[PDB]
Amino acid sequence: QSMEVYARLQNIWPKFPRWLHAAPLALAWELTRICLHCKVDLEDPTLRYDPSWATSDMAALWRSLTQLDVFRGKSFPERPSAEAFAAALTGNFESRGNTVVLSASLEFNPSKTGPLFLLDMKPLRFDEGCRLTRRFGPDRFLEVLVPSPTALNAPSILKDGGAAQVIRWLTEKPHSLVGRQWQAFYTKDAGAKATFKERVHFFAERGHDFRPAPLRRTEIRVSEMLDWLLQLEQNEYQPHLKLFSRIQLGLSKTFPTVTFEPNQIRHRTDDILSPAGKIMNDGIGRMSRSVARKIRDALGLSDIPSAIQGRMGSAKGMWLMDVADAGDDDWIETYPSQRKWKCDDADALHRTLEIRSVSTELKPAALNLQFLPVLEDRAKDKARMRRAIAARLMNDLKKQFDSQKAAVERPLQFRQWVNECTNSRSERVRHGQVPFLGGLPENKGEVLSFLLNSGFDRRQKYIQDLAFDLQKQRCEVLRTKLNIHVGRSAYMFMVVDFWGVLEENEVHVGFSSKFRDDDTTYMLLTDCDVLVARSPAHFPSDIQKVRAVFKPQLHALKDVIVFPAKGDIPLADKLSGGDYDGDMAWVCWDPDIVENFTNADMPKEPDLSAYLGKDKTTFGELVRDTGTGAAARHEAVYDMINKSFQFAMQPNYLGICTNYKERVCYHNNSVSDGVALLLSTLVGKLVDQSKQGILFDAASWDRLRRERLGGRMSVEDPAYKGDVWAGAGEPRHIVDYLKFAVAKPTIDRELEELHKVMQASRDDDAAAHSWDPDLAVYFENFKALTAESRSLRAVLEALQNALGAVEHEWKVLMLTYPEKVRQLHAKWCAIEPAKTAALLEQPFLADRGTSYWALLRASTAFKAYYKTNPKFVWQMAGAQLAFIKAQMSSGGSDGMPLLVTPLMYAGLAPDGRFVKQYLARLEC
Repeated sequence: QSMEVYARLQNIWPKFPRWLHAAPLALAWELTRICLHCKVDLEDPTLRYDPSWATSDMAALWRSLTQLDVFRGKSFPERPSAEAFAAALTGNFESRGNTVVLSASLEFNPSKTGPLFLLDMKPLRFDEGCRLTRRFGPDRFLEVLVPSPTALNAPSILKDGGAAQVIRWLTEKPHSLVGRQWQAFYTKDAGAKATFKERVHFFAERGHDFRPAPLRRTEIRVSEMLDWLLQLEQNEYQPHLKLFSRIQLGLSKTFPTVTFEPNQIRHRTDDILSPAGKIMNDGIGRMSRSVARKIRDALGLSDIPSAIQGRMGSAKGMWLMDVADAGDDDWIETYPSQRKWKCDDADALHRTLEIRSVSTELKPAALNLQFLPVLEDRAKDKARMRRAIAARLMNDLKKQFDSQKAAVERPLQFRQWVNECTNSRSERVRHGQVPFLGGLPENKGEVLSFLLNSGFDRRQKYIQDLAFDLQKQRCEVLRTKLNIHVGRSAYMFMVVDFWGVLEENEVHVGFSSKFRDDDTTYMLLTDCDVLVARSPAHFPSDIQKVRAVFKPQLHALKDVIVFPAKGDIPLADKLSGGDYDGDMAWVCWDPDIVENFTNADMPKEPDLSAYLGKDKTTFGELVRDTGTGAAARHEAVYDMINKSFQFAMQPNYLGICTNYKERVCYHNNSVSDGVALLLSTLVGKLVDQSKQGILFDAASWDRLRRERLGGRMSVEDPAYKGDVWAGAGEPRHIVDYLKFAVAKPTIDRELEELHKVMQASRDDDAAAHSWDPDLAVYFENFKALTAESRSLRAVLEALQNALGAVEHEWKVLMLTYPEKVRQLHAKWCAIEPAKTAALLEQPFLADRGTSYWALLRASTAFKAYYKTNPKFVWQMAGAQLAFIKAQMSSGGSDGMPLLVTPLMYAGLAPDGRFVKQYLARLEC
């Protein structure tokens, strides 16, 4: 509708040749991927169809195929998972709760009658299912990441002609792909530098397989889908954009838990009201004890959660355990603030609890920098608070280094430390073992435990090396983000108190178990003040002090925080406009912080009405534009999609006014002047921009700053937006101080104290050397063999020349990193040898990686490139040096060699109880 665009927007999506029409979608999609990966044109027939395809494992279909030689080629692409692809033909797209996705990804192109957008079809991926995909079949949905067409900028034709035919292209008709008609329904914010994207959800309305009609695969429009989900005749009263936003409830990624009976769902008509006006339980309502037992059962938690975040048809938010239920019937209640459209809750998938997230066990959280200036403002003593905060930074940091340098002195304990600092557990479960990247584990802290399990020390330069990398990389996190750890703080779910036990400024926090703070332990909080705060805190009052009081009534509500239902304003609200619908709280009970805090009073949101303008046009006025009947209802849906998209794709000002605030407050060295309450208010209203259909745009933004602020022009980036310190004097600003003056120096200092220390080795005995005589014991033995040789001799010499060329390969390969590491591993694993040439290789062993040659390969590798390329041999052979180092450091009769298989090994962990008691005996 320009036209520039058209013709552009061609041919963005590839077509569908008659040889692929046979079905199914699975191979059709993955074959489309192969063809454009291999840059083969799909409009070359001379091709056919194979029934074996309907059965196999892509590599099977991918080895067809290829043959053909022009499919040689190449190989790849990334390829879908084992459980996924088989389900993509014969498992109907689903494993228990995890659906199979179709996901494409769009980035810009330049010219024309050229595309404009470049497709990237990711392979079939398992994700969790939502309600629509569960209802209509996961095969009928597509999600693409699309660049926003109002993100300036881009290549020039983009927005040279600002407009927006782009959006009209996405919404108006379908998009023909792999035989199907995909029609857009929802558009959301994305869940040197590249550009920002919009996630767009298409629903396949028809295609090559399809058949009518009300009252597989049937024909079925986006208009009927939403009519199912939303139930449209009973919801005309809604503003269409607000009804559009509600789509997000049917798309939310959730685990299905229980379907209730209509009686067992207790739809409350009123919210609990202020003693009085203000709802005191926004989004939160009780579930039964049994549903909570059930939710554990269903998902498999190691314990019943006291609270849950789900979805329940039209309902959304938090359910907590009713403590006053003792009994054995399942029930759940719902409240108005929960229920987001009028749902009759008829069919089963509107009656079923879909679980988003559970109450799980707290971890120490610390203090994000966003809260820093707020705290400084509400500090009693600002200097002492500065000194309070910085001190805690350096001590946790001292604490984690001294703990780690002491551990390193003793294998058992150095192993024990690594295990207490990360987790490959959820990765191990995944791949059935310790996933391995060439010759060594993927995760570094897994790499250490294996090389220590195999009997290595701080005699080995590589082991020293990795110990340093681990802690350094966790330092990096801290020097950028200022995630300043606070031993006495957690992130908790807010819950409200339905039983009237806590008073206006009283909260209840109990743990599900022993909370560790370094010195001391906790299992609840009583008779002590606590700071509560929802991220982000923008007002001085968005951080609130309250008294942590325990009530044994609520003993059973664990790992959450209970706010009162009493007084005028619910606490959740006081914390940056919160409510209880998933929102979590920064709960700090550190005395040194809390007691220097003094409460501020809730501001009044200033009159910003001339800039904030809700488009309240309803879904019923949109139908009335079509004249009556179901038809007028059918097109209204497409009116609304089309119009909601033009809104959805406007620039997210939320993030731009928040940036401006972070700059205007930093310069103005205030969070508590008048221009800060004006922005704080504004960024408040804009978090709801989506679901309120608010009109706030380039015009209003300029208009505002003209009339009420500075200061249109680029306000400066703050100093802490760099690495090293910019200006004149040791820093004044709290955040600059904390970054440049404290964190940087504290870290660099302690990084060095154990790079001192490496590095001291020379031959004092002590210290670290890549060289280890044990690790070349296969090499030397075979080198005098081979003296004395004949053609053995031929064996060794070509191995050594081979290895050379492989390390040469590493040199370049200095284009994805593990890929490179693998590419050149297989070239490493390719080095292959009357008489012992029958033995060493041992091809009754299925895979070259548990043979004796492999040792010799690696022990020889080591001597030649330990100089030199220590790394190169560890990333290829590391597990083969492990055999060696395990065999040789063993004497025999003082322990034999116990070989644990990958699964059994990934099933074992270091035994803290044993390490504590076994040192207790070594230090007699």
